[PDB]
Amino acid sequence: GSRRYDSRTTIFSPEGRLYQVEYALESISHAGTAIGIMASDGIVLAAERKVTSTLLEQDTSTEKLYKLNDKIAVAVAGLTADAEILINTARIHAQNYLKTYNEDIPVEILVRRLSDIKQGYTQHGGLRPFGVSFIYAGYDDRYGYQLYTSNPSGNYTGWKAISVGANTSAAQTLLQMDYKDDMKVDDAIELALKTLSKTTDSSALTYDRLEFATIRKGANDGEVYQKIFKPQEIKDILVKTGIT
Amino acid sequence: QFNPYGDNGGTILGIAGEDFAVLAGDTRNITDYSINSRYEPKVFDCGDNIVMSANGFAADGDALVKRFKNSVKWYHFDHNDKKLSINSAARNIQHLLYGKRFFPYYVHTIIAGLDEDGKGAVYSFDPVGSYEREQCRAGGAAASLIMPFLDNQVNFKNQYEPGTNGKVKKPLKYLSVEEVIKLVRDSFTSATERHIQVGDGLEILIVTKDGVRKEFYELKRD
Amino acid sequence: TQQPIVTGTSVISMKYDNGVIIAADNLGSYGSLLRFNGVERLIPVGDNTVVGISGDISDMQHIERLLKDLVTENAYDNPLADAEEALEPSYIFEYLATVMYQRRSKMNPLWNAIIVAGVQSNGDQFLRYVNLLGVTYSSPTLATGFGAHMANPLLRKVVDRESDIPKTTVQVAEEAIVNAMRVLYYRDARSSRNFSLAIIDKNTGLTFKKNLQVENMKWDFAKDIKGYGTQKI
Amino acid sequence: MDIILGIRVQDSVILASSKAVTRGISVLKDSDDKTRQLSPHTLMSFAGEAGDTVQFAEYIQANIQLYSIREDYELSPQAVSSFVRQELAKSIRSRRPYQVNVLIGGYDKKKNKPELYQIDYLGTKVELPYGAHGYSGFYTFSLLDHHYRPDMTTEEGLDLLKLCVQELEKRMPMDFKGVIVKIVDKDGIRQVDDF
Amino acid sequence: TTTLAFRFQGGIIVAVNSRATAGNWVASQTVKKVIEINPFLLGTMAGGAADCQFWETWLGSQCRLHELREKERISVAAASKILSNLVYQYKGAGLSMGTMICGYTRKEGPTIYYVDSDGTRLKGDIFCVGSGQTFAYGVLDSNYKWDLSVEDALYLGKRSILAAAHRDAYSGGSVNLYHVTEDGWIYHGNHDVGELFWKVKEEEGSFNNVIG
Amino acid sequence: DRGVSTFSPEGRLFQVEYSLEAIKLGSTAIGIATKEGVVLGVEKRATSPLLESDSIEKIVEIDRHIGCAMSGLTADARSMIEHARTAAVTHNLYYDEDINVESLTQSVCDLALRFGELMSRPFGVALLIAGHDADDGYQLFHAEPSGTFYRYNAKAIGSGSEGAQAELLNEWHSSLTLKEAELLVLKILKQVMEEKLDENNAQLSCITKQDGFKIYDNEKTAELIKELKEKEAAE
Amino acid sequence: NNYDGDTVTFSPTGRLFQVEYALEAIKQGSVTVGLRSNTHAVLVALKRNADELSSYQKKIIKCDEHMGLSLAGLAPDARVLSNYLRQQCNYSSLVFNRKLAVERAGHLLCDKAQKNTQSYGGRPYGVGLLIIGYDKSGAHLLEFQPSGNVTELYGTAIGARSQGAKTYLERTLDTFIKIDGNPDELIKAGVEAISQSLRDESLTVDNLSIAIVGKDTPFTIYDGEAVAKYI
Amino acid sequence: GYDRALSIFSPDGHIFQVEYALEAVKRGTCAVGVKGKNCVVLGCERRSTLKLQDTRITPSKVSKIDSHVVLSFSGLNADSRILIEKARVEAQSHRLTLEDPVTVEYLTRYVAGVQQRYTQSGGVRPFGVSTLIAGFDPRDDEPKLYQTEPSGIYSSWSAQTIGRNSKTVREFLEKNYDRKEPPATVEECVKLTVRSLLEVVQTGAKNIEITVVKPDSDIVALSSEEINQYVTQIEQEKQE
Ligand SMILES: *[C@@](C)(CO)[C@](*)(O)[C@H](CC(C)C)NC(=O)[C@H](Cc1ccccc1)NC(=O)[C@H](CC(C)C)NC(=O)[C@H](CCc1ccccc1)NC(=O)CN1CCOCC1
Ligand SMILES: [Mg+2]
Repeated sequence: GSRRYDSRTTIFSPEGRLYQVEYALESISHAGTAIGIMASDGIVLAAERKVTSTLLEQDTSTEKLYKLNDKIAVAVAGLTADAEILINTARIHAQNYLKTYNEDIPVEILVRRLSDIKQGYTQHGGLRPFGVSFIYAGYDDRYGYQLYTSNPSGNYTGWKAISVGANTSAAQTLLQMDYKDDMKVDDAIELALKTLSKTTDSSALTYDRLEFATIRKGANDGEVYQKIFKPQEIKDILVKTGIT
Repeated sequence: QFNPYGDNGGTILGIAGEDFAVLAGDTRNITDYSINSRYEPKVFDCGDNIVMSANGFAADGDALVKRFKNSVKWYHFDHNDKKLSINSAARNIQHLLYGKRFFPYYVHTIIAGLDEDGKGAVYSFDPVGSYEREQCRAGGAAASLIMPFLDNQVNFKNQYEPGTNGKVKKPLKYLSVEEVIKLVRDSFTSATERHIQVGDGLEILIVTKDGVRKEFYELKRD
Repeated sequence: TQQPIVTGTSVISMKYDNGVIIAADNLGSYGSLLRFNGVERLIPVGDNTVVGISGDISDMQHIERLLKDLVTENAYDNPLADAEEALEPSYIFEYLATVMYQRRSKMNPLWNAIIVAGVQSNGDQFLRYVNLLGVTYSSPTLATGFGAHMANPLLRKVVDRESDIPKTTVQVAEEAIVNAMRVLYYRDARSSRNFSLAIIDKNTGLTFKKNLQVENMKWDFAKDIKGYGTQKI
Repeated sequence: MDIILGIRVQDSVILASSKAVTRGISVLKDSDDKTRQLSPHTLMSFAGEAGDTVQFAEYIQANIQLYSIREDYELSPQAVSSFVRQELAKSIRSRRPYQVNVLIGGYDKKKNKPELYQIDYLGTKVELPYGAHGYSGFYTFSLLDHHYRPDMTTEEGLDLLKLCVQELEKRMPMDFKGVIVKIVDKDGIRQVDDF
Repeated sequence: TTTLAFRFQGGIIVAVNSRATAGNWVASQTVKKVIEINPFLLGTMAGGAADCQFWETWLGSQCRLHELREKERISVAAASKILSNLVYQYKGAGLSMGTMICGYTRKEGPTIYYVDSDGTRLKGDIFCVGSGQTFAYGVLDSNYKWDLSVEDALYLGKRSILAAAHRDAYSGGSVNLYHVTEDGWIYHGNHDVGELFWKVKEEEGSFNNVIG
Repeated sequence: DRGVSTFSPEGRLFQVEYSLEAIKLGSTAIGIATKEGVVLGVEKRATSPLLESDSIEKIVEIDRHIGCAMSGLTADARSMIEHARTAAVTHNLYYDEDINVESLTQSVCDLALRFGELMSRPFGVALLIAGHDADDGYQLFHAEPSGTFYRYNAKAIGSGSEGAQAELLNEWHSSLTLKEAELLVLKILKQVMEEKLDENNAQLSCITKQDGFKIYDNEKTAELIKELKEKEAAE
Repeated sequence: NNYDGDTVTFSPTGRLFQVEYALEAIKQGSVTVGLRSNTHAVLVALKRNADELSSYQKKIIKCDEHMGLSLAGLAPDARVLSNYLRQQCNYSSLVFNRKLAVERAGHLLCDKAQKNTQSYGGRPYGVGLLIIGYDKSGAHLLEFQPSGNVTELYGTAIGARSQGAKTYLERTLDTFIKIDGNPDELIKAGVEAISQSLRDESLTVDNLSIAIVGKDTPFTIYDGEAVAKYI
Repeated sequence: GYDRALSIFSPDGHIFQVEYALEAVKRGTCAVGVKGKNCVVLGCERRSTLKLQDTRITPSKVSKIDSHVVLSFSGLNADSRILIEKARVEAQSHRLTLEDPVTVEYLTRYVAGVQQRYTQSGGVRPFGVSTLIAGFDPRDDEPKLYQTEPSGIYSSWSAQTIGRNSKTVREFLEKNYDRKEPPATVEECVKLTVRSLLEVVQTGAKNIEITVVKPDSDIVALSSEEINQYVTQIEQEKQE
C-alpha cells in the first residue's frame, strides 16, 4: 500500500533526536538573520532580508516582521509561507482570548499555544514540521517587556537578547559581549544593527535589505506603541548610528 | 397520529411452591371488542427450566421473550454451557426491559422456575425493569381481580386462627402442586366470569426438577 | 408517522382439512371514492404460499417487491431452491413480521394488515396474521378489517376450534368464504363485488381464482320497505 | 434557591445568599451555602433551576482553578465575569441551557478595588454597586437606592444588608430561612458566622 | 413511598416502607427500598421503582470498580456524586428518583447525601423522601434529639414510617430498619405494619383517632 | 519496512513472535494450582536499591475470586487489567453472579489480536490469571499476546521460565496443599532469581474460595521464606 | 520473496504468498478429521497441549443446535469465524424462522475470508475449519480454507500428517458412507481414520475430542471420560 | 487519519522507538528528587551554554500540577508541556467528581498511563520524557516521590535522578542516602539534593534550581542567593 512512500516525519533517531526537526533547523540556519533585543523601556526587532533584488518593491513588503496584535509582534526566520499559516492562527488566538476575558492576551500564553501547535507536528499527524523559528516581542501588564523564541521542535525560551536564522553563533557572541541590563531602547537599536552589520554575508548592510521594528512605551502615558519602520526611517536610523 | 402500542388483553398468573413453580395464562388474544385467537399461547419454555410470559402488548411481549430466549442461547456459548439460574435470568431481563426505558415494552413480565437451592421461584417485572421475587403474582387485564384472592388463599392474609381473638395468624405453609392448580383454575374461571378480555382457554406450565410439564383447560368462550 | 391513502379492505381466510383458503376483493379505495377496480391484493409466493394484504396499497406494492426479491435471493447459490430449500410460508411470514415490527419501532410503519396463508413442506396448514404494529396471531379463521367483525363469526360456525378442521372439506370451506364475501358486499361501504380467491391444498397445490363475483344476492324484499315509520305509500 | 444579594462598598464586596432549599411543600434544608470560591479573591453566588446551579458553579470553579495553576496567577474579577458570561451566552442557545443566575463578587488586587458583577442566565452582564436576582430585587433595589452610599465601610454595608433582609423577611411570601453572608476584600474571602 | 434516614450520636438510622403502587392499585407490599451497595454503604429508593433499582445497583458496580482501582473504599461523597452526575446527564428525559446515600468512612464519619432525579445533591443530618415524607417529618422532627440512644433512635425511625404508612395512602406494607455504625451497617429486621400498628397503639397509647 | 499483521513463511505472525521475546526478558512469575487454592508469586526485580520495592505491583486483583500476575512489558498490562475488572463487574451487574475464570480469561484474550493497521501492536506482557468458580473450581490460566490461553496445573513465565517449568514438572502433584504450594513457589523463585530471594524482592499471593484473592504481607512471606530454608537444611 | 510483504500483492506467477503462509499455519496445527454418512456427520479432533501441566487446546466449537466445526491453526481466528457463523445461524432463525443451510454457512465463510485477502492492512485468517451439520437436505461436511475455498466432502482431514487419515477415508469411502442410523460405528470409523495420522503418540482420554450431529441428534461434543468408549 | 504503527517490536523483542525515547531523556538536563522525613525536594540542572536568558519568563523546570503536587522532568521540553497540561486537567477533574484532590500515586498513574498509550497507538511516537512527580496526599504528612518514563512504567523512590549524567548522581545518592534515617529536616534534604547535583553540574551559580514541597500545599521555589549559600557551604566543608 502507501506505507512504501511514508517518510515517517514524527520518529526518533537512534541517538534520540527528531530527524525532521533537526533538518528544519538546518533549513532555518540558511535564512536571513533576525535579532531581538529587550531593553528596560522597550524592545527592538531587527531582521535581514534574504538577498534582495533591486527591482523588489521594498516599501509595500513584509517578509520578516509581522504584527500579531497591538502589543505583540514576531520576527520570522525560515519558510515565510509556513510562518503566515502560524501567524494567522496566533492572531485568531489573541482575539479569542480578548473575546473571552475582555483583556489582551499575556505574551507567554500566546507563545505557548503557538509552540504547542508546532510540537503537535513533531509527535503526530505524519506531516512535516513548520520550518520556522520565531522571535516574539511583546508587552503585557504582568511581566512587562518580553522576548521569546520558538523553533520547529515547539520548544520556547525567554531572552534578554537573541538571534535566529543565519550566523546565530557569531551573532549571539557579539550580543553577549555588548549587552547590559540597564540598556535603553536607542542603545539596543544600535546594538541590533551593529550585530547584523558584522554577521551579515552581504558586502555592506543597507536600508533596502533590512526590516526593523520597536515596541516602546513611547506613546502618551502608560500605553504601548508598535512601530514598524518604513524604508526611509531605516535609512535614517542607519545613518544616525554611523553604518552608512 | 400513529400509536405504536396496543392492548391484546389476557392475564397471567405465577405461583411458587416448595419444590415447584407454576406459570399460568389464558390463551385468548383480543383487540378492542374482537377476538383474534382463542388459542394463542403466551407462556413459553425458555430453556434451563425457566418459563416466561410477557403479557400486555403482544408484539412487545413476543419481542422480549424472543430476546431473552436468545440471551439464554448466548449465555451458554459464552460461559461453557453453564445453566442460567433464575436469579441471573431475572437480572438479565431487567437490563432488557430497562434498555428500552425511553420507549418501553408495554408488558407485565413474569418468569418462574427453581432457585439454586431447588426451591420454587417466581419473579415479576414492571414494563421498565423493576423486579421482585415473590411467592405469588398475577399480571395483566384481570390481575386486580385475581391478586387479592391469591393474597387470601396462598399467603393466608386476613385469616386468623379460630378462637384466638384475632391474635394468632393462620400459619404460612407451602401448597401442593394439586392445591395450587385448583387455585389457578378457580382464579381464571372467576376472572373469565367478570372480565371480558379473559376466557377461551387456560394453559399452565409446571416446573419441577424433572422438567417443564403442560396442562390445558377450557374456559368460557363468551 | 403516516396516513393511509389508497386502501384495500377486508382479507378473509380459513383452514380446511387439506389446506387453507384466502380471499380479498379487487378494490383500491381512495377515501370514500372507489377509485381503482383491478387491484390484486393476493400475492402468491412460490407454489405453496399466498400473502393477502389489506390497508395502504403503496405499502402493499412495496411488500410485493420484497417478496419477489426474497424468491430471487433464496435461489442464489441454492441447488435445492425448487425442492428442500424452497421458501416456506413460515419463513415468508416471519420475515414480514420482522419487517412490520421493525418499522413500527422506527415510528414509520407499513400501514397494513397481512395474512400469510400456505401449506408447509410436511403438509401442515399455515395461517397467521400480522399488522402495522407487529402484532401476530394465528387461528383457524383469520380476517382483517370488517372481515374480523362479520366474516369471522360466519367462518367460526364452520371451524369453531382446531378439531373442526379435519371435518371441514374444501367445498364447505369455499362456500363459507364466498358467502362471507357477499355479506361484506352488503355491509362494508368500502368493498366491491369483484374479488379473488386462492386455495392452497397439500395435494392439488395452489389454485388461484381471479375475477369472481358476488352472486345470489337478496334485494327483492326492498320493494316492500316504504318510508321510515308511518308512511304507507 | 431564591434570594441572592450583593453590595459593593468602599473596600469590599458583600454577598448574602438564602439558606433555604425547598422542594414541593417541604423545606429540605435550612443551611445551604449558595456560593463557590472561584479564586482567593473572587466569590460567586448563584440561584436558579435545581441541579443546574451547583453543576454550573462547580464547572466554572474548576476552569478558574485550572487557569490559576497553569499560569501561577489569579484572574481579575472582570476577566472571570467575562468568562462566566460567555459560558452562559453559549448555554442559552444550547439544546438544554443552564437556568442559573449568578453574582460575582471579587477584589481586584491590581486596581485595589472591590467589584460586583450581576449575570443572568441569558448571559446579561452588568457591573453594579448593589445587585440582586429573582424577586429580591423588587424590594431591595428601592431600599438600597435610598440608603446606599458609595464610601460606606464594610460594617455599614452589613447594617445596610441587615435592613434588606428584614424587609424581605417582612414582605416576602416564602420563608427563606435567613442568609449566609460572605465578605470579599484585599485579604480574601471570609464568612460572617453570626447574622 | 416513605423513606427516611437521620444522623445521630450513635451513627445513622435508615428506615423505609415496602409498598409499590401503580396509581391507586397496590402492586406490592414487600419491596426492598434499601439497596445494599457495600458493607459501609446504603441507598434508599423513592420515585420510579425501575429507575431507582437499576441505577443504584449500577452505582454499586461503580463503587466496586473504584476500590479495585484505588485499593480503598469509596467515600460517601464520591459515591453520591457518581449517581448525581449520572442522573444529571439524563435531566429532562423523565427519570424519577429520590434517593439517599447513607454510609460511614474514616475521613467523613457518618454521612447522608440526598440525591434526586433533577440533579439536586445535599448533605444533611435528617432527610425524609417520598409521598409520605411530610408525615414522617412531623413525628421525626418533634421527637428528634442528637443524644438519642441506639434503641430509641431505631424506634423513632420505625415509628416515623408507621406514622406515614398510616396517613399516606401510597405508603404501607412493612418497615425495614438499618443502623449504620463505624463498623458498617446492621440490618434490624422487617416489621409488618399490620401487626406493628396495633402493637404500637396498645403499648404507646397513641392513634386515638382509630377505632380500637 | 513491513506490515504489522504479516505472516512469516513458517506461518506465524512476526509481531506476536517478537512480543514473546519481550516476555522472556521480563521478571519471573510463577503460578501453582491446588485443590485448597491457587498460589501466585512473582519476582519484583528492583532496578536500583533506592526504589521502594512495595510500589512494584506485579500481582493484581481482578475481582474477589480472580487474581492476576504479570511478566514482560508490565505497563501494557494496565489496560488488560482494567478490561478484566470491567468485564468481571459488568457480568455481575448483568447476571447477579460471579463470572467464570475461563470466561474472564477469554474476554482478556479477545483484546490480544485486536491490533494492526484497534491498537498499533500486540501486548508485550504475559498474564497468569488465577481464580475460583463454582463450576470448574480452582483454575490457573496463561494468557499470551497471541490470543491463546492454556489452563495449567502449574506455570512459570519470564526470564527463568524454562528452568522453572522443568522444576514444576517434577514437583507438582494433584494432592499438593496450599502451604506446600506456597513454599514451592518460593523455592523455585529463589533458584531462578539473580539476586538473593527475600520478602522485599519477591511477593506471594493466593486465591481461596473462602477468603477470596489475597496478596500476602511482607511479614507473612518472610516467615514462609524462613520456613522454607529450615526445611531444605533438615535433610 | 519480494511479493510476500502483504496480502494485496500478486507474485509474478500469480500467487498470493500471505495466503499461502496462512495455509502453512494449518499444516503446523494438530490433526482433525471430518466424515459423514447419510444420517449423521462426525468430527474427530486430536487436541494438543503445551506440556503435561497444561490443558489440551479445545478444537471443536458449536455454532447452532444443528451445526458446528473443528479447527486447525490459529485458534483465535477460529473463534472469530465461529462467532460469525453463530450470528448468521441465529439471524436465519430469528428473521426467517429457518435453520441455516450448511451450504450457505460455507458460502458465508468463503465470502468473509475472501475480503481479508483483497484489502490492504488486514491479513488472511490463519485457520482451517471442518464444518459439519444436518439440515433439510440431510447430513453435510465442509472443509474451509482461509484462501476462501470451501469444499463439500464425504470425508476429509486437515492439520499435520492429515494425509494419512485422508488416504484412509479415501479407501474407506464406500464403507462409512452407508453407516446410517448408527452413531457409534460412524465415530469408530472416524477414530480409526485419525489414528492413521498418529506418530509416537496414541489416543488418550483427555487427548481425543469427538463431536456428532444427525437426524435426531443435536450437535454435541464429547470430551474426557465420554470418549473412553472409543479408545 | 495517520495510522502508521511507529512503536513496534523488533526481532530481539525491543520497541526501538520507546528505547530511542529514553535516549532523548538521557540527553536532557539532569533532574533529581530527594524525599526527607517531612518534605520532598526537586533539584534540576540548567545548562550554562545559554547566557542572555530571561529567567523571569523562561518556563521553569518544576511545574505545579495542583497546589499539593509538583512535576519535574528530563528530555524533550515540548513533550513535557503536553503531559503537564493533561495532568493539570485530570487534577481538576478529580476534584470535581471525587470532591477530593488527587493522591500523588494517582496523578503519577495517570501520567504514566498517557505515556504508555503513546507506545501502542497508531500515528504517534512515544513521549521523549521521564518525569519525577512529588508531593503530599490530602490530609497526609508522608512524603511521596514517583518516577515515570516513556514506556509507561512508574515506581516510587526514596531518592532518584534522571537525565544526563544521572548514573553518576544516582551513584552518589546510593551511598549517601540512608533508608533507615532520611534527611530529618528541610535544610538536610536540600543540601543532599544540591550536593548530588554538584557532582555533575559544573558551577553552582544559575545552573541549579531547587523546589521544596511540604505538607498541606506548602510549595516554594528557592532563589539564587538561597541556593548559592548551600553551594558555598558544601565547598568549604569539601576542602578537608
Ligand atoms: C411510594 C410507594 C409511591 O410513591 C414510592 O415512591 C415507590 C418507590 C418504590 C416502589 C421504589 N414508587 C412507586 O411505587 C412508583 C410510583 C410511580 C409509578 C409510576 C411512575 C413513577 C412512580 N411505582 C412504580 O414505579 C411502579 C412499580 C410497579 C408497581 C412494579 N411501576 C409502574 O407504575 C410501571 C412503570 C412506570 C413507568 C415509569 C417510567 C416509564 C414508564 C413506566 N407502570 C405500570 O405498571 C403501568 N400500568 C400498571 C397497571 O398495569 C397496566 C400498566
Ligand atoms: Mg369473558
